[PDB]
Amino acid sequence: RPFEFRTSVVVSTLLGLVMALLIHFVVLSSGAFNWLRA
Amino acid sequence: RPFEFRTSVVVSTLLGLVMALLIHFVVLSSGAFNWLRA
Amino acid sequence: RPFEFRTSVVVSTLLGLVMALLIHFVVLSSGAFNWLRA
Amino acid sequence: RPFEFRTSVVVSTLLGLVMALLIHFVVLSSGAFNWLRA
Amino acid sequence: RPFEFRTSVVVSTLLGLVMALLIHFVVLSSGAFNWLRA
Amino acid sequence: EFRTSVVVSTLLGLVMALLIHFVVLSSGAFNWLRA
Amino acid sequence: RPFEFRTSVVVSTLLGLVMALLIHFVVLSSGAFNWLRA
Amino acid sequence: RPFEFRTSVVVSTLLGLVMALLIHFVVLSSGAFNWLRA
Amino acid sequence: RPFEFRTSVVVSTLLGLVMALLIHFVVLSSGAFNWLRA
Amino acid sequence: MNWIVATFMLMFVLVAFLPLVVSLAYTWVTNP
Amino acid sequence: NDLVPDQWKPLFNNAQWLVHDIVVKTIYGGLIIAVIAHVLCWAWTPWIR
Amino acid sequence: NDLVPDQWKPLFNNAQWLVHDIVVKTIYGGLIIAVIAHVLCWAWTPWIR
Amino acid sequence: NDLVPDQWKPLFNNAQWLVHDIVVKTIYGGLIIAVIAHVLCWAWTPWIR
Amino acid sequence: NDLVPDQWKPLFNNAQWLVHDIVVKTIYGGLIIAVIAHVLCWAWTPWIR
Amino acid sequence: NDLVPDQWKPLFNNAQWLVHDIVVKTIYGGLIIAVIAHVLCWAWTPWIR
Amino acid sequence: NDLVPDQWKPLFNNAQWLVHDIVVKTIYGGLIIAVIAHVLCWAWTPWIR
Amino acid sequence: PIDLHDEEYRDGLEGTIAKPPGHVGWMQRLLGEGQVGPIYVGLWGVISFITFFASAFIILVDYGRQVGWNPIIYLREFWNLAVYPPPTEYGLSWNVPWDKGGAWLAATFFLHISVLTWWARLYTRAKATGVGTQLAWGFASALSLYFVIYLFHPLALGNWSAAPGHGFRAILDWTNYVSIHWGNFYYNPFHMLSIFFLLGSTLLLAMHGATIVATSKWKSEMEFTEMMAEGPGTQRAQLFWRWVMGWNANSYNIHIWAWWFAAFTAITGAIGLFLSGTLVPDWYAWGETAKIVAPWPNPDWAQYVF
Amino acid sequence: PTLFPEITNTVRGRFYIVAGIISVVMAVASIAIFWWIFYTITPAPAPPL
Amino acid sequence: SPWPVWSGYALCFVPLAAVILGFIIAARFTDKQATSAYLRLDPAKAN
Amino acid sequence: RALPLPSGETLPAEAASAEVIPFSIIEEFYKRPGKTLAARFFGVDPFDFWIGRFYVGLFGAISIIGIILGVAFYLYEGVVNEGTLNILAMRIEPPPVSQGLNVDPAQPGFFWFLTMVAATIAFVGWLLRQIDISLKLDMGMEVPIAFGAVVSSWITLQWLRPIAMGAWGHGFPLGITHHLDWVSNIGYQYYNFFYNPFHAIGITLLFASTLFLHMHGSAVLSEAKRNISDQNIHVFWRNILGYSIGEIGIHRVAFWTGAASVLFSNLCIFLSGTFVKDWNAFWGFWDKMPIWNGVGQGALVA
Amino acid sequence: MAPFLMAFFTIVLIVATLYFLSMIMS
Ligand code: BCL
Ligand code: BCL
Ligand code: BCL
Ligand code: BCL
Ligand code: BCL
Ligand code: BCL
Ligand code: BCL
Ligand SMILES: CC(C)=CCC/C(C)=C/C=C/C(C)=C/C=C/C(C)=C/C=C/C=C(C)/C=C/C=C(C)/C=C/C1=C(C)C(=O)CCC1(C)C
Ligand SMILES: CC(C)=CCC/C(C)=C/C=C/C(C)=C/C=C/C(C)=C/C=C/C=C(C)/C=C/C=C(C)/C=C/C1=C(C)C(=O)CCC1(C)C
Ligand SMILES: CC(C)=CCC/C(C)=C/C=C/C(C)=C/C=C/C(C)=C/C=C/C=C(C)/C=C/C=C(C)/C=C/C1=C(C)C(=O)CCC1(C)C
Ligand SMILES: [Fe+3]
Repeated sequence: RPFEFRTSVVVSTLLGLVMALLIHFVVLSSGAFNWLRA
Repeated sequence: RPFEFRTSVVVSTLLGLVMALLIHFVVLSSGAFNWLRA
Repeated sequence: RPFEFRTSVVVSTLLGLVMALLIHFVVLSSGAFNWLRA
Repeated sequence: RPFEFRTSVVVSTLLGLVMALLIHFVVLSSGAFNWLRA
Repeated sequence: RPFEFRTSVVVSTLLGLVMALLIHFVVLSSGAFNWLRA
Repeated sequence: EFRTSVVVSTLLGLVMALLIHFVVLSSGAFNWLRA
Repeated sequence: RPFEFRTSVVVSTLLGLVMALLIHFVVLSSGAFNWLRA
Repeated sequence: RPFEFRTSVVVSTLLGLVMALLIHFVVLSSGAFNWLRA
Repeated sequence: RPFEFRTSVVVSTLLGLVMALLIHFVVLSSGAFNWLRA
Repeated sequence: MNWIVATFMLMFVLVAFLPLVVSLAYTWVTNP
Repeated sequence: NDLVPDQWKPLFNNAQWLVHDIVVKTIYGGLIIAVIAHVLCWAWTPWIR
Repeated sequence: NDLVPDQWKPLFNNAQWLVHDIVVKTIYGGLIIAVIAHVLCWAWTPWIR
Repeated sequence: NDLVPDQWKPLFNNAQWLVHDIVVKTIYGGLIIAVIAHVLCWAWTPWIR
Repeated sequence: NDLVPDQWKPLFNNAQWLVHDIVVKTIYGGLIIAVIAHVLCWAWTPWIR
Repeated sequence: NDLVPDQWKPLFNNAQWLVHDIVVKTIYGGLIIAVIAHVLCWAWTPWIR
Repeated sequence: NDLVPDQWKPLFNNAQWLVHDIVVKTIYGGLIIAVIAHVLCWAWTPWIR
Repeated sequence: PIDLHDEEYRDGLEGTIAKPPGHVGWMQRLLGEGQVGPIYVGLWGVISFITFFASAFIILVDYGRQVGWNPIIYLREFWNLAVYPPPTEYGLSWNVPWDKGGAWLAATFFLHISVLTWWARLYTRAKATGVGTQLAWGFASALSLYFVIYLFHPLALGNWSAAPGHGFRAILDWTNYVSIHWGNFYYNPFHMLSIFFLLGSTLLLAMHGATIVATSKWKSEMEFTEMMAEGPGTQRAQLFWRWVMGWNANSYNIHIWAWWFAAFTAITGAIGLFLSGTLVPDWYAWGETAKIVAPWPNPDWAQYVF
Repeated sequence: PTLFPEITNTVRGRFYIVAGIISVVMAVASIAIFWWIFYTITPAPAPPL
Repeated sequence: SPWPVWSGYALCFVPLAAVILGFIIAARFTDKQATSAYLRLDPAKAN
Repeated sequence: RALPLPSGETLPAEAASAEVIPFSIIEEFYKRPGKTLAARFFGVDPFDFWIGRFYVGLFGAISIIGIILGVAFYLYEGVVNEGTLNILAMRIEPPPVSQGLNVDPAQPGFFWFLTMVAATIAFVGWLLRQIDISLKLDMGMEVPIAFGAVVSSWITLQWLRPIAMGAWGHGFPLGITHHLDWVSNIGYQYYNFFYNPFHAIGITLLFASTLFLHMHGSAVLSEAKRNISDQNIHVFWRNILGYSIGEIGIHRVAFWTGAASVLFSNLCIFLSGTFVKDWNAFWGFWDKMPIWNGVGQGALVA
Repeated sequence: MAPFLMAFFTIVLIVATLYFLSMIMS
C-alpha cells in the first residue's frame, strides 16, 4: 500500500477544487467571453 | 444537560449588551435623527 | 452520534448571527433602500 | 453556587460603572450640550 | 461570611482614587479650566 | 530594600542634574561658557 | 553590607571618567576658551 | 579581596591605551599644531 | 601568577602589529612625506 | 503641553521596557 | 428541583428556575419598553421613509 | 438564611440578603437621582430636539 | 461582634465595625469637602454654562 | 542591628545604618551646597524676573 | 578586618580598607589638582562672566 | 607572599607584587616621558594661549 | 557508534580546537550554560573560514582604499563605507575595474563559497553527532533567499548592480532602492507572505520561550525528555494555551511550527524578491489591477507634512 | 482599629506607607520642578519675522 | 472590469487561501496530536 | 503494548514513570478555580467557568466585548461609510489631524476611534486573561510579559504617539493593505527610517528572532525521534559555533529577543513622531564628533 | 482664583494625609 486512499482522495479533491476556482477566475477576468457583464 | 443555564445567561446578556451598544453607536453616528446634535 | 447537539447549536446560531449582521451591513451600505437617511 | 450574590454584585456594579463612564464620554465628546466649554 | 469588610474597603478606596484621578485628568485636559493656566 | 531606594534616588538625582544643566546651558540665558 | 566595595568603586570610577570626558568635550566644543586653537 | 590585580592591570592598561589614542586623535584633528602637515 | 606569559605575549604582539599598521596608515594618508607618491 | 506630554508618553514607552528588564534581573538574582 | 415543573426538571435546578423567572420577566419588561421606544422614535422621525 | 423569605431561601444567604437590601435601596436612590438629573438636563438643553 | 448592632451582626465583625465607622466618617467628611470644592469651583468658573 | 536605635531596628541592619548615616550627611552637605549655588545664581541672573 | 576601625568593621574587609584608603587619598589629590586647575582656568578665562 | 610587605599582604600575591613593581616603574617612566613631551610641545606650540 | 567525547575532543582536522573549554560565568548565570567548549575544524569549517576571510579581507582593504588609506576616516566612515557591485553599464560583466565593482565580484564569490561550505559543515556535523539534518535544510532555505539576493536576481535582471553593496549602510540602502525601483514592496504579495511568516516567527519564538520559561520550574525546557513522556510543566503549557486560545501543541509539534514558519519566511521572501524584477516591474501598479490597493481619493496630508 | 495589621501595625509594613507616599511625591516633585525650570529659563521661540 | 487580474488572483488570493486553510488544518492536526493519549507523567503523582 | 509517545512515535515499551494518560485527565486535574487576578481583587472571579476549551474570566468577558465590538465597528466603517465590500480596498481612517485629540460622533473617523478603543480593550483584556490563566496554573508571568511587549507596541502606535503629537490622526488606519500606506508614508516622512537606530535594533532583533526560531526548531526536531543521549545536540552546537546555550538558555533568549524587538521598535516610532523629524539629519553629529573632524580632504572630509 | 484653588487642594491633601497617617501611625 504505497498511498492511503484517503490521502489520495483529499489531495485530488482539493487539487480539483483549487483548479476549478483558478480556471473560473482566469476565464472570468480575461473578459474573453461576455459572461457576467462582459 | 446540553447547556448550563449560567452559560446561556452570560452569552445572551453579553450579546444583548454588545448589540445595544453597537446599534446605539450606529444610529448616533448616522446623523439620521438629530439626537445629541445630529 | 456524529455531532453533539450543543456543537450544532453553537455553530448554527453563530453562523446565523454573522450572516444577519453581514447582510444588514451589505444592504445598509448599498444605499439601495433609503433606510437610516439612505 | 452558579449564581453567587457576590458575583452578581461585582458584575452589576462594574457594568454600571463602565456604562456611566462610556455614556459620560460619549455625551461629552458629542459637543451637543455645552458642558465644559462646548 | 460573605463580603469581607477588608475587600469592600480596598475596592471602594481604589475605585475612588481611580475616579478622582480620571475626573481630574478629564477636567484638566478639557481646557474649560485650562490646566489652571487661566 | 534600602539599596534599591539608594540606587533609584542617586540615579534620579544624577539624571536630573544632567538634564537641568543641559537645559540651562542650551537656553543661552545665563552667561555661562560664552552664552 | 548594602554595597560591595568593588561595585561602588567600579561605579564611581566609571561615572567620574564619563563625567570628565563629557565636561571636557562640552568645554572644548563651546569655543569659550581658546584651547586647541579656539 | 575587592580586586584581582590582573583585572586592575587589564582595565588600567586598556583605559590608558584608549585615552592615548583618543587624545592623539583629538590633537591631530584640531589642526592646532603643525603635526603631520597640519 | 597574575598573568600567563602566553596571554601577555599575544596581547603585546597584537597591540604592536595593530599600532604599526595604524601609524603606517596615518603617516601614508597624511601626505606629509612624499612616500609612495604622497 | 508638547514637551511635557511628549516626555510623559516617552516614559510610558520606557515603562513598557521595564517588565522585560525585571525578567532579566529575576533570572540573574534567582540563578545564584 | 421541586419548584421546577417536571417538563423542565432535566434542565433547570431549583435556584436556576428562580433566576430564569427573573430573566424572563426582565426580558419581557425590556421588550415592552423597547416597543414603546420604537413607536416613539417612529412618531418622531421615521427611519424607513 | 432565616431572615430571607422562603421564596428566596434557595438563592440568598442570611448575610447576602442584607447586602442585597442595601444594593436594592442604593439602586433605587440612584434611579431617583438619575431621573431628577435627566429632567434637569432636559429642561436645560434638550438632547432629542 | 458585641459592639455591632444585631441588625448588622451577620455582616460585621467587632473590628470591622470600628473600621467601617472610620470609613463612613471619612466618606462624610470628604463629601462635605467635595461639596465645598464644587461650590467654590462653580462660583469661580461655571463648567455647565 | 546593635548600633541601630530600636525605633529603626525593624528596618536597618547594623551595616545599613552606617551607610545610611553617610548618605544622610552627604545629602545634607549637597543641600547646603545647592542652596549656596542657587543664591549665587540668583544674585547673578534671576531666572524668575 | 582587624586593621579596620570597629565603627566600619561591618562594612569594610581587611583588604577593602587599604584599597579604600588609596581611593580616598587619590580622590583628595585629584580634588586639590582640580581646584588648582579651576583657579588657573578662571584666572585665564572666566566662564561665568 | 613573603616578598610582599605585610601591609599589602592581604592584597598582593608573591608574583603579583613583582609584576606590580614593574607596572609602577613603567608608569613612572612613562610619566617622566610624558612631562618631557608636554614641556617640549608647549615650548613648540602653546595650546592654551 | 557515536562517541560524544571523541567528537568534542579529537585533535586536528576532523577534530576540534580550543579544546580546554573556557567558562564565561555571566553566560552561566544568565543563560544556564557558560562553557565555550571546543569548536570543530572539519575541512568544511576550514574552507568556510578561509573563504569568508578572503571575502572580508577584500572588503576591508577596499574600504581602506576608498578612504585614501586613512585609518581615521576609516573608523569615521566605516558604517557608511561599502564595496558596491559593478554599475548598470557593463552590468553582468566581470571585466569591471576593481574600484567599480571588481572587488565586489571577488568578495561575493568567496562569500558564496563560504556560505555553501558552512552549509556542508552543518550537514556533516549533524550526521557526525547523530542528530537530524534539519538545521542544514533551514540554512538552505535562508540560502535560497541569500542566493536570490546576490546571484539569481542580479542575473535574470542583467546587471550586478541589482545586488547589495557589502556594507553596514549599503544593505539598508539596497533594501530601500529595490523597493523603490519595483514600485512598492508593500504591495508585493509574496513580500506580504514573508512578512506574515517573519512576524509569526517572532510571535512563536516569543510565545514558545515565554511558555517554557513560565513552566520552567517543572523542567519543561528539557524537550528531549519531554518528547518521551510529558511532564507536569509541558502539561501546564498545553493547558495554558488550550484555555487561552482553544487549541495547543505538545512538546514535539511546536518545533515543527517553529521550523516551518522560519523556512516559509525565507522561501516566500526569495520568491517575492525574484518576482519583483523579472515578472512584475511595478507592485503598486500591479496591486491596482489586483484590486488590493485601497482607493485614497482625498487623503489628509496634514499628517505627513511638518 | 485596622484590617491590615501587617501593614499598619508592624514597623516594616507601617514604614511602607510612608515610603510609597514619599516616593510618589518625590517623583512628582522631580517632574514638576524640572518642567518648571525648563519653561522659565527657556526663551520663547523667536517671533516669526 | 470589476475583476482583478489573473496575476493578482493567483499571487494574492490562492496563497491567501492556502495560508488560511493550511494554518487551520495544521492547527487541527497539531491539537489532535497534542490532545491524544500518550505517555505523560501522571499529574497526581509527579506534581 | 505499543506505548504511544508525545512525538507520535509508538515505541514497544521496553525497547520511566510515564503512563498513557488521556488529556481529559490532565485537563481536569489542573482546573483549580479561583486563583485569578479578579479573584484576588474582588474576592471572586465573576466568570470562573470554562466555555468549551476557553477560560472565561472577568478579563475574558471584557476581552470578548472588545473583540465583538471592535470587529463590528471595523466592519461598519468600511462596509458602510466607505462602501467597499472588499476588505483589501477598505480604509478605516482615524479622524483628520485637523480635528486634534477630541472625538466627535458626527465627524468622520469616529468609528476608527471606536474600533481602536474596543481593540485596546480586547488586547488589554487578552493580556489580563493570560495573567489569569498563568495564575491558575501556578506558572510564571512570562507569556503575559511578551504579549505585554506587543500590546505596548500597539499602545505606542495608537495612544502614546497620537497623544504626544496631539492630533489623534497620527494613529495608523485599520485597513488591510492600507495601514501599509501609513507605514510607508510615515517611514518616508522621517526619511530613511533604516537610519533610525532603534529601528535598526528592532530589525536586528526581528531577524535574530526568526533565526533563533529556525535554529531551535531545527535542534529539537533533529534530536526528536532518535536514540540520543540528550548531549548530542549540545555536542552539535559546540562543534558548530563553539557554544551550546542549553535547554533553558535557548527559551530564555527566545522570550527576551522576541520581546525586545518590539520594545525597541515602539521606542523608534514614538521618537520618530515627536523628537526626530529626519533620521538622516540625526546622524549629522557623527562626522563632527571631535576626534575625526579634521582629518580629510576632498570628498573625504567631514 | 486658580492659584488659590490649587493651594487649597494641596493643603487639603496634606492635612488629610496628616490625619489618616496619624491614625495609621498610632
Ligand atoms: C483522481 C483520482 C481518484 C481515482 C479515480 C479513478 C478513476 C476515474 C478511475 C479509477 C479506476 C481505478 N482506480 Mg482509482 N482513483 C483514486 C484512488 C485510487 C487508489 C488509491 C491509491 O487509493 C487506487 C489503488 C485506485 C485504483 C484504481 C483501480 C481500482 C481502477 C483501475 C485503474 C486502472 O486500471 O488503470 C488503467 C487505465 C489507465 C491508467 C488509463 C490512463 C488514461 C489516460 C489519462 C488517458 C485518458 C484518455 C482520456 C479519457 C481521453 C481524453 C479525451 C478528452 C475527452 C478530449 N484508485 C483517486 C481518488 N480511479 C478506474 C475504474 O475503476 O474503472 C471503473 C477509473 O475509471
Ligand atoms: C470556457 C472554456 C475555457 C475553459 C474554462 C474552464 C473552466 C471554467 C473549467 C475548466 C476545467 C477544465 N478544463 Mg478548461 N477551459 C478552456 C480550455 C481548455 C482546454 C483546451 C486546450 O482548450 C482544455 C484541455 C481544458 C481542460 C480542462 C480540464 C482541466 C477541466 C475539465 C475536466 C476536468 O478535469 O475536470 C472535470 C471536473 C470534475 C470531475 C469535477 C466534478 C465535480 C462534481 C460534478 C461537483 C461539481 C461541483 C458541484 C456544483 C458541487 C455540488 C455539491 C452539492 C453538495 C450537491 N480546458 C477554455 C479556455 N476549463 C474545469 C475544471 O474543473 O477544472 C479542474 C473548470 O472548472
Ligand atoms: C430588505 C430585503 C433585502 C434583504 C435583507 C435581509 C436582511 C436584513 C436579513 C436577511 C436575511 C435573510 N434573507 Mg435576505 N434580503 C433580501 C433578499 C433576499 C433573498 C432574495 C434572492 O431576494 C433571499 C433568498 C434572502 C434570504 C434570506 C435568508 C438568508 C434570511 C432570512 C431567513 C433566514 O434564514 O433567517 C431567518 C432568521 C431567523 C430564524 C433568526 C430568528 C432569531 C430570533 C427571532 C431572534 C431574533 C433576534 C431577537 C431580536 C433577539 C431577541 C432576544 C431577546 C432576548 C428576547 N434575502 C433583500 C436584498 N435579508 C435575515 C437573516 O437572518 O439573515 C440570516 C436578515 O438578517
Ligand atoms: C444629560 C442627558 C444625556 C444623558 C447623559 C447621561 C449621563 C451623564 C448618565 C446617563 C445615565 C443613564 N442614562 Mg442617559 N443621558 C441622556 C439620554 C438618555 C436616554 C434617552 C433615550 O434619552 C436614556 C434612556 C438614558 C438612560 C440612562 C440610563 C442608562 C442611566 C440612568 C439610570 C441608570 O440606569 O443608572 C442609574 C445609576 C445608578 C443606579 C448608580 C447609583 C450610584 C450611587 C448613587 C453612587 C453614585 C456615585 C456616588 C457619587 C459615589 C459616592 C460614594 C461615596 C463613597 C459616598 N439616557 C442624555 C443624552 N445618561 C447615567 C448612568 O449611570 O449610566 C449608567 C449617567 O452616568
Ligand atoms: C575650565 C573650567 C570649566 C570646567 C571644566 C571642567 C573640566 C575640564 C573638568 C571639570 C571637572 C569638574 N568640575 Mg568643572 N569646569 C567649570 C565650571 C565648574 C563649576 C562652576 C559652577 O563654575 C563647578 C562647580 C565645576 C565642578 C566640577 C566638578 C564636577 C569636577 C572637579 C572636581 C571633581 O569632582 O572631580 C575631581 C576629579 C578627580 C577626583 C579625579 C582624580 C583622578 C586622578 C587624579 C587621575 C587623573 C587622571 C590621570 C591623568 C590618570 C593617570 C593614571 C596613570 C596610570 C598614572 N566646574 C568651567 C566651565 N570641569 C573635572 C572632572 O573631573 O569632572 C568629573 C574635569 O574633568
Ligand atoms: C601636545 C600637547 C597636547 C596634549 C596631547 C597629549 C597627547 C598626545 C597625549 C597626552 C596624554 C596625557 N595628557 Mg595631554 N596634551 C595636552 C594638554 C594636556 C593637559 C593640560 C590641561 O593642558 C593635561 C593635564 C594633559 C594631561 C595628560 C595626561 C592625561 C596624559 C599624560 C600623562 C598620563 O597620564 O599618561 C602617561 C602615559 C603613560 C604612563 C604610558 C606609559 C607607556 C609606556 C611608556 C609605553 C609607551 C608606549 C611604548 C611606545 C610601547 C613600547 C613597547 C615596546 C614593546 C617596547 N594634557 C596638549 C593639548 N596629551 C598622553 C596619554 O597617554 O594619554 C593617556 C598622550 O597620549
Ligand atoms: C616617519 C616618522 C613618523 C612616524 C611613523 C612611524 C611608523 C611608520 C612607525 C612608527 C612607530 C613608532 N613610533 Mg612613530 N613616527 C613619527 C613620530 C613619532 C614620535 C614623535 C612624537 O614624533 C614618536 C614618539 C613616535 C613613536 C613611535 C613608537 C610608538 C614606535 C617605534 C618604537 C616602538 O615602540 O615600536 C618598535 C617596534 C618593534 C619593537 C617591532 C619589532 C618587530 C621586528 C623587528 C619585526 C619587524 C617586522 C619584520 C619585518 C617581520 C620579519 C619576520 C620574518 C619572519 C623574519 N613616533 C613620525 C610622524 N612611527 C613604529 C611602530 O612600530 O609602531 C608600533 C612604526 O610602525
Ligand atoms: C449579499 C450577500 C453576500 C448575500 C449572502 C447570501 C448568503 C450566502 C446568505 C447565507 C445565509 C445563511 C447561510 C444563513 C444562515 C442562517 C442561520 C444558520 C440561522 C440560524 C438561526 C439560529 C437560531 C434561530 C438559533 C437559535 C438558538 C436558540 C434559540 C438557543 C436556544 C437555547 C439554547 C440552545 C439553550 O441551551 C438554552 C437557551 C435557549 C433555550 C434559548
Ligand atoms: C449614546 C450611548 C452610548 C448610549 C448607550 C445606550 C446604552 C447601551 C446604555 C446601556 C445601559 C446599561 C446597560 C446600563 C447598565 C446599568 C447598570 C447595570 C447599572 C448598574 C447599577 C449598579 C449599581 C448602582 C450597583 C450598586 C452597588 C452597590 C451599592 C454595592 C454596594 C455594596 C455592596 C453590595 C457590597 O459589597 C457591600 C456594601 C456596598 C455598599 C459596598
Ligand atoms: C578632549 C580631551 C583632551 C579629553 C581628555 C581629558 C581626559 C578625561 C583625560 C583622561 C585621562 C585619563 C583618564 C588618563 C588615564 C590614564 C591611564 C589609566 C593610564 C594607564 C597606564 C597604564 C599602564 C602604563 C599600564 C602598563 C602595563 C604594563 C607595564 C604591563 C606590564 C606587564 C604585565 C602586566 C604582565 O602581564 C607581565 C609584566 C609586564 C611588564 C609585561
Ligand atoms: Fe523548545
